Amino acid sequence: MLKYIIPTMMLMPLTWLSKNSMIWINTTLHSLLISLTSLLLLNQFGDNSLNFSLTFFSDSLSTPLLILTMWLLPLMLMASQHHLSKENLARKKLFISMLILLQLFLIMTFTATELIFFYIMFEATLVPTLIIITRWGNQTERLNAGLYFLFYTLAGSLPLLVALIYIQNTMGSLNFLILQYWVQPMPNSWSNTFMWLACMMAFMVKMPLYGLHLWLPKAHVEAPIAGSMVLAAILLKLGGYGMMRITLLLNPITDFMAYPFIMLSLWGMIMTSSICLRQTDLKSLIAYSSVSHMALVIVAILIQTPWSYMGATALMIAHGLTSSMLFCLANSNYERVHSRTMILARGLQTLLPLMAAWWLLASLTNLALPPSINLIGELFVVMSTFSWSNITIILMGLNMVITALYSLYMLITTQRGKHTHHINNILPSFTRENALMSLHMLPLLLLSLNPKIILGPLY
Amino acid sequence: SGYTPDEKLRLQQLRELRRRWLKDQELSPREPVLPPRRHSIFAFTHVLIPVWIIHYYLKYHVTTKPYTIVEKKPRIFPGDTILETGEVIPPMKEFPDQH
Amino acid sequence: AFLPSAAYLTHQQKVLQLYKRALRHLESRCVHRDKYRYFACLLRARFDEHKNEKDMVKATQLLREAEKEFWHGQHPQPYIFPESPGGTSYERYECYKVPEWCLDDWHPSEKAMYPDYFAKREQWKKLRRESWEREVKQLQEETPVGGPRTEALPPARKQGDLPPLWWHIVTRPRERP
Amino acid sequence: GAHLARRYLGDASVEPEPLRMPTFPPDYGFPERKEREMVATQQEMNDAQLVLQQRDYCAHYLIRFLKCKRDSFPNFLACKHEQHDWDYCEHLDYVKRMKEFERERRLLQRKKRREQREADMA
Amino acid sequence: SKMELPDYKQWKIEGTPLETVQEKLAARGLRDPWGRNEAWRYMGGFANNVSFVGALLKGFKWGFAAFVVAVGAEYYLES
Amino acid sequence: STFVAYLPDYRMQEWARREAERLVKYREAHGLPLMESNCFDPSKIQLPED
Amino acid sequence: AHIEPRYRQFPQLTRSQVIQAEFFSATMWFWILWRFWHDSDAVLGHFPYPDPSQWTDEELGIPPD
Amino acid sequence: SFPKYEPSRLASLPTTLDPAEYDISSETRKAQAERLAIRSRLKREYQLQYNDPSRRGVVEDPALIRWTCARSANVYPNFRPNTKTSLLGALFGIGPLIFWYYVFKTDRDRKEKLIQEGKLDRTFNISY
Amino acid sequence: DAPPLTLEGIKDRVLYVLKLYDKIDPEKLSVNSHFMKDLGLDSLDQVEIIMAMEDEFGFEIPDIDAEKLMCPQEIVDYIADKKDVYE
Amino acid sequence: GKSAQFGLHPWLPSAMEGPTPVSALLHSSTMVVAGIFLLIRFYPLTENNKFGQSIMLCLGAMTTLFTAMCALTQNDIKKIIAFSTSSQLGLMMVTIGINQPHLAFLHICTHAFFKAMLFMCSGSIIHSLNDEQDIRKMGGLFKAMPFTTTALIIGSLALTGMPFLTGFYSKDLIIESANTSYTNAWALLMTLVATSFTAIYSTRIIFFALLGQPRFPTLININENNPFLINSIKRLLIGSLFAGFIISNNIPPMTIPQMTMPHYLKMTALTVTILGFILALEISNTTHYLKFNYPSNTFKFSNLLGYYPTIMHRLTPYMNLTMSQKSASS
Amino acid sequence: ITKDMLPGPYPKTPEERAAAAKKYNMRVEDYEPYPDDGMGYGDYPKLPDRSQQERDPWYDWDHPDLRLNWGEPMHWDLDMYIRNRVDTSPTPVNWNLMCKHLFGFVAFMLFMFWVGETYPTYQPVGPKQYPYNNLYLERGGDPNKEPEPVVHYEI
Amino acid sequence: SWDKDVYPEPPRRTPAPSPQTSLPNPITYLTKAFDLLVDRPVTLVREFIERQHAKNKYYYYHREFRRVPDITECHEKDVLCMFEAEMQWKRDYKVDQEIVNIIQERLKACQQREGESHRQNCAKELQQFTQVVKAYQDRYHDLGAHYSARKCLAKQKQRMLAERKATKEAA
Ligand SMILES: CCCCCCCCCCCCCCCCCC(=O)OC[C@H](COP(=O)([O-])OCC[N+](C)(C)C)OC(=O)CCCCCCCCCCCCCCCCC
Ligand SMILES: CCCCCCCCCCCCCCCCCC(=O)OC[C@H](COP(=O)([O-])OCC[N+](C)(C)C)OC(=O)CCCCCCCCCCCCCCCCC
Ligand SMILES: *C(=O)CCCCCCCCCCCCC
Repeated sequence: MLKYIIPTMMLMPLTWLSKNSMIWINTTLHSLLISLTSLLLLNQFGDNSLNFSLTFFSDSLSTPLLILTMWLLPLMLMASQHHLSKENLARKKLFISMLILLQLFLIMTFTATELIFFYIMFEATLVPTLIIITRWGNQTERLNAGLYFLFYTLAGSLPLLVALIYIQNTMGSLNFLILQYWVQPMPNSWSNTFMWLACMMAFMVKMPLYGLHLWLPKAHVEAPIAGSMVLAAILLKLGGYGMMRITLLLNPITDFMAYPFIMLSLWGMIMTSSICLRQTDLKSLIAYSSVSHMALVIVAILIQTPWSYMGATALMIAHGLTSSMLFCLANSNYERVHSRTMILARGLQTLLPLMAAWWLLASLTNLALPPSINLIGELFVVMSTFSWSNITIILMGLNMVITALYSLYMLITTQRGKHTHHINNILPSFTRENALMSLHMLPLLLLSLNPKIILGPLY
Repeated sequence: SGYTPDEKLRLQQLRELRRRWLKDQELSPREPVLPPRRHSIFAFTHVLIPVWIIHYYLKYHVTTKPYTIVEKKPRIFPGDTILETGEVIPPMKEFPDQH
Repeated sequence: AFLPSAAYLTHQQKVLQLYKRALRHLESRCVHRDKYRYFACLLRARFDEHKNEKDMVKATQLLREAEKEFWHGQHPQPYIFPESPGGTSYERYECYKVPEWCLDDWHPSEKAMYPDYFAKREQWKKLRRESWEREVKQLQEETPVGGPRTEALPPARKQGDLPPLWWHIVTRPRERP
Repeated sequence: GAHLARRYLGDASVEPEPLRMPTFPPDYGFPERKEREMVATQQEMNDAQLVLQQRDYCAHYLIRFLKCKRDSFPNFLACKHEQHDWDYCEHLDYVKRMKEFERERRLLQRKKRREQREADMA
Repeated sequence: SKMELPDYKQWKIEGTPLETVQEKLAARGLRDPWGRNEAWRYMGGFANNVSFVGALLKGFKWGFAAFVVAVGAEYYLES
Repeated sequence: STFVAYLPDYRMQEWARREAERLVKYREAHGLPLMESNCFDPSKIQLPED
Repeated sequence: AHIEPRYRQFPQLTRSQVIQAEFFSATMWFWILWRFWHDSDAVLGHFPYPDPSQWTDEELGIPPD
Repeated sequence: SFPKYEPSRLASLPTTLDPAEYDISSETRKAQAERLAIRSRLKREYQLQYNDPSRRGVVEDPALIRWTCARSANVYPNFRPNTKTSLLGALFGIGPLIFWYYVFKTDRDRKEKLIQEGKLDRTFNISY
Repeated sequence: DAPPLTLEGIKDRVLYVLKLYDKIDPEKLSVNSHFMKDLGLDSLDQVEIIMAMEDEFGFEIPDIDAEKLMCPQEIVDYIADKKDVYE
Repeated sequence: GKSAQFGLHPWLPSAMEGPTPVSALLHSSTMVVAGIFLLIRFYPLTENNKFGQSIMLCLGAMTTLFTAMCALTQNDIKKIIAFSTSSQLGLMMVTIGINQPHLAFLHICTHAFFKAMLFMCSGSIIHSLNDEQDIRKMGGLFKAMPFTTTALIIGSLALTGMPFLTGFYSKDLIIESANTSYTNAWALLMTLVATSFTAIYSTRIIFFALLGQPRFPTLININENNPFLINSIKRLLIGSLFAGFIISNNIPPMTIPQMTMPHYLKMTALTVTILGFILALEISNTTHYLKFNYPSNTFKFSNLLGYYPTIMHRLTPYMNLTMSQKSASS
Repeated sequence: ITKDMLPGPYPKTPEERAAAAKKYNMRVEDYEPYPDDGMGYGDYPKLPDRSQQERDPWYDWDHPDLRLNWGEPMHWDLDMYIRNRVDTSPTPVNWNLMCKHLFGFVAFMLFMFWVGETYPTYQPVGPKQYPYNNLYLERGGDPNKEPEPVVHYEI
Repeated sequence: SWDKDVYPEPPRRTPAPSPQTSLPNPITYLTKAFDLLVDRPVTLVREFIERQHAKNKYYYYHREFRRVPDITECHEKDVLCMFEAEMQWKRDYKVDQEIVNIIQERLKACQQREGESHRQNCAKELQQFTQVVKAYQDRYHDLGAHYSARKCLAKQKQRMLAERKATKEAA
């Protein structure tokens, strides 16, 4: 994986040695070159993963996440290049350096063969997001957003690391190419129960699980939108990678223990859909929708069937793209009106038609319109959860009503109706904004034609 | 009730301004200033090219794949004759007629 | 009770509004013109027979009985005019009521497509922006202490001076754009 | 259509249940009874691709109607005689069906007269 | 822009059911001050409207004539 | 899009047809069953005592 | 040309719409009468309905008891 | 005589059938006059801040931001855990979880005891 | 559909509706003729006129504006403002 | 959910708020039959099953009776034809619920034609009266719009099931299969009452919209001479006159026809249609008297959409939003 | 916006109640808060809990699509009480009578449907007759097993 | 083309088109128009592309894997040979999945091509599909999303002990 890490660490001086007016152009161009270069990871076989070296490997699972990450960096760079025009040049380079370091830690996270390495850089990712959230926000509560985001996640994983070290004393190696053959069944005891809890709770917090989701809306209604997109789209996927790398070792005790987690996830996804039905802020509504989607992903990986794994990976990637572009929509609205209220700016279809079209496409892809990959993943998870038990479909069915009901309503009061009379600073569409929106939207439609590249490690 | 002279005079002036603006909403004859720049073309482009393309695709790319265009066999009635074999289905027994 | 100018509805106004609503419901009840005319004349004769009653409390109680029978004998679906609220075409054409300041956002390559209109628009805007200080001078001395007591806007008291706060009430576009 | 009132408001014993009938022996009072006849042999009846709902006992008129429809294109209205013959055969089958209903009803009513005679003397 | 309006004396309430309505108010001692407003709907081509059976059998004469002509044509055709 | 459209036989999926297209062609010509309930050889396993 | 609107009077009627409407009504009634004379079956009946009470016992094969 | 239209949560009394309109006490018109004065002050302020040619921006209503701050940020600081709040939280927080847990649990034991004994029909179920 | 109307068209219409009213004599009416002062009708006759105009133009006038316009010229002004004449 | 039956009906009358051709296509002829098309698509599974057949037959009869009852006394023309097409959807699920697939498919093919043509005729009438859609202001349009008069009369006759029309080739077969089978007697009774109610509301549309004395304002802008509207109504009139006969001729025989039945079970459709016509003629003649009848609970229950958009569209959103906010969000 | 513009805690005395009433710019007596039952409402004014369709539609509102003015202390549930949501319009019929009529109608004809299920209608006919042992082979049965030969007899 | 054993289809029997009435049908005329206007240029461009194909004709080969010792002869916790055993097991898993896919294709083709009487003439395809479905359910079902050759071998062992217990308890 040295053919992508070295470009990132070599682009680091490029954003440090660039001129006073060509930082954005050079960084965007070279990040797009890295994004094209990243397509070589798809040399996948039906039996063996592409094991690059001793400490780097990438199966069919992590490759779409890597492609999403280093396609996501230029979108973040375009989405965060407006409000930082008055910011000092050294701090502009600091922000771009923070984004570059976050990408580097993310790509090193998904390809770490050893689980200790994966943990170490999986919360080396914690420093840049905390710095960006606390420094480049726009409200007072960002200070509180630096606490609840941090002291949740670490409190889930400082047990977990100990458990990982215990496996290093039990199996003798935490390598994932070894542990697929050296894995032993887990007996039923209180010690194995607490080992399962310690190995589960960190990524349960990082999804987030319902009850532990309080850090997600408080860290999204105030972030700079580069931070909002990286948090919603790719930073929540570390929990999914933790599931699909850890659940091999936790069999068969997971089957008769994950009942309250599934109950909490299902009823909390119902609750968060209902909370989306009665929200006043765009950012909080999108964050609670993300909570519902990650609760669905939690159920999908907890029932551990192959169809569920396909649906979980597809839903993860599709939800990441959709939530990132929804946050782009909300950022455009907050840029134009300087507020986050939903009822303030209404009837923008009368003034902005192309943003209305992007709103319509975002809302259609949010409620899993076929044949998009969101519908593919959601349908596969629906069938897998029906295979787990029958009555679950009832607990799905209401949600599939509610996940439509707000998804259009959040559109309608922002786009349809009589426009607000005392608002007159609604500028037309900047080409940068619509270029970013199309760069978000076109891959999401394109992946529907060829879904087999994002269908998990067992397609 | 009626109109106070203050409010009546106010609405009179407002109606004067409204009539003025709606008079000025008309456009002069020269606007808009546009910048400067077959009978059977529909039945050939929109029909015949799709027929040729879809027939090429169906003949040399879909029929080569097995079990793609699966067609129901035609019904066989007494007194018919198969062209590809020549064997005749033998005649059906006489009807025990009632009418 | 809720009015732009008044704070209390006089009993005469309430009687007139009852007459209007009850006769509209009567027209919505019997469709044909002859029956509507006959029953409208009957209702007008009833209100005329109870017109000569100068007692405030007696007209108060008669109004209360009248409202009670009117709500007791009203049609479930009264006829509503197509432009009235609750009608079939209420705020239907409002999707084309684009305000004028969107013409501020036009590209200069299209602002030369209609030169006379845009010149007229800029001179109208100049007229408005020089009249703004005059009209706020008009309100700043005519308004009573502690803000206005009623929402009725004053007229223009001087020749040549524009009406005060004239812009956003006169600027609303045509109902068929 | 008085059988519904004779069954529900009256007595349900007189009208037999159409779900399970006839339950009486078929040779009861019918010596040398001859069964119905099928004209089309099963292979020649099956190769015409005829649906199972229409696989009646006299489908020769039906298959001749299908042949007439299949070889008279485009003059679709040239095979009403075969349709009339098929309608006649289906009508005759329906006469057989209400004859079976009347036979069952009269036989069971004869059983009622029999048990009434048992009540009279036995 | 400018349309001509008809004479306002040619709108009379006589010959209409509004005349019977005014008869009813004259029987009960009232006046019908809005009969002239609705008088125009009850005269001219707007009046004399056919009934339901007359609405159903519109054009029955031509249809029956064509039917008897066609049945005579087929009667001669079969011969 | 051009790269992922002409990607060389992802996970040998098309290959998974072709060998299978051979395999049944073997066992439909020799009377063998299509697939067996035993994934491995049932004679090469030491069954534990009961 | 376009019909100018008329104030509280009968609107102008072009001969074309009246001719086409009478034509369609004529073909409607002609088709109804022709189909009723030719077929005369689905509106009135196709086959006679035999009564259940006119059957004898030797058709039903009931021995007397 | 006449049906008494009862008040309801989903069917309020009309503005015309309410006796409160038709009382002739003096504080009624005094309150209506002071409400009209408040509304006139607010409307005058909105029209002066809204018809300005110089202003290009959102008229910042304090009521909107006040309501959005009172909806979320002002729930915990004025919350005191008493019998009613704790009872409602325990009723709506752990009740449905326990109900769904028990329903899905007994469904799981029924399905498992059906499938180990071979009674569950799994003839064609090969995709899971 | 729905041709625009000039001020003289609605003026002809309003004088036509006034002339078709039995209480109005067809000679003494004008644009500025007050209903209570020039002609001396009642409030009920004013609401009758308002209903006649509402039914004639096919749209609803609010009750406050129904009672505020007190001359035929005020009716013409309100109708011409609501339909936005002279475009 | 798709054909707007009982439980989930009121979106079909609610969806008349859009443009007239949008209604005339989607919620009159094409999109609403997708659920019925799915039902007749899966006929080999519903053939051998009795529970689903019984419950879907009862749901269809419930839907057609309630929607016809609501259509009896409504005052909006587009709402009337919306309830008409929902009653037709209930009738089509009734006849697929009695194991007769191709009759229901033929009814779909005929119903698209004639219901679409009624919708565009009503839309032409609406546009000619300046966007006014109340049946209590139209009428006297027999000689005003003779082309749409003829088309609307033919369409109402075809909707009622008059002999040798396009509705005759499907609805009469449907009702003769419904009479002579092992059905529920209550479902058959509500099918006949629904047929009578279709006759009643169709002749109500004819009487209140095409006959009588005019009720619209005096600005007469009557015009229908545009060639597009004339050509379209002529095309669908030719379709609703002869395409039903063509389709009923050219469909292959895939079901056993039933034609041996008594006379009182064969004259049923025409007699019930004529009885409904006579009863609504009595109502229309009695409405002309200069009297006043105080409405009972029947008119309130009928004109207010069975109170279903007044009770189920007020309590369930209140409960859902109070559960979402007071119990969950707060 | 400052520390006394955002809503604060519950006002107890008349003086702080008047300060809160002039904070929302309404009447002092008409400003009355929710009871302090521990649900964290605060000093927000309690509206009389009516919908927004009941507002005057002809009045020149500041926001016409919402019928809401500027500076008004709005409802605690403005999002719930929009025109596009739950409506509290005064119905011409009683609500309890509406519920009773709907429940009685639905229950009555559901009971009648089940009664008709108990006692169905039919035709005076016999069973349908099918040849070849009621089409044993055409039903999908195996040919290696010979069925019981059942014949259908004429009458 | 394709092999005719793996996708078997019965020979076609098309009856003779003989007109009964004197009215001609447009199907023959439109078939002639299709053969003239459409089929001829399609065949011309097809002979063009195949003639350009004939100049450069190189071959590609089907990859074949030799048989490797399976999971039964693997020493425990010695990854260097159970890796190969798992590799072979995954390849056989994909092959068996495609085998059930091709049997499903056969069943669907039979049911479509047999018309309205498919319930009797596709008995052989139904028996083959049921046998292959039972084989797949015994071989691979209920393994979980983390399937491995050890889990499949343990499931096979448990099934063998169940069968031996059923034999011994009913001997
Ligand atoms: C987000 C906040 C909550 C986080 C919750 C995280 C999960 C909860 C449980 C975590 C326990 C700590 C890690 C244990 C890892 C054990 C691995 C293992 O193999 O154990 C077997 C060993 C078994 O002992 P052994 O292996 O030494 O013995 C040899 C084996 N036998 C038993 C056969 C002789 O388990 C233990 O030793 C004890 C495990 C339980 C530990 C209980 C104390 C900690 C309680 C939870 C505290 C969580 C943080 C709270 C504060 C958060 C911040 C405010
Ligand atoms: C991937 C994970 C991270 C996500 C973010 C990724 C960021 C980087 C993105 C890089 C670029 C995009 C890469 C993915 C591209 C996917 C698309 C692709 O190439 O697919 C290959 C596939 C390849 O097809 P195939 O797989 O069938 O081909 C087999 C391969 N060969 C040819 C070698 C045998 O392309 C297509 O399927 C194209 C089909 C033809 C084109 C479309 C024709 C129809 C168009 C619509 C007509 C109207 C229909 C009706 C509409 C009604 C209204 C809605
Ligand atoms: C005997 O009369 C049985 C007839 C069939 C069952 C009853 C059907 C009743 C409804 C249809 C006929 C209505 C006659 C007025």
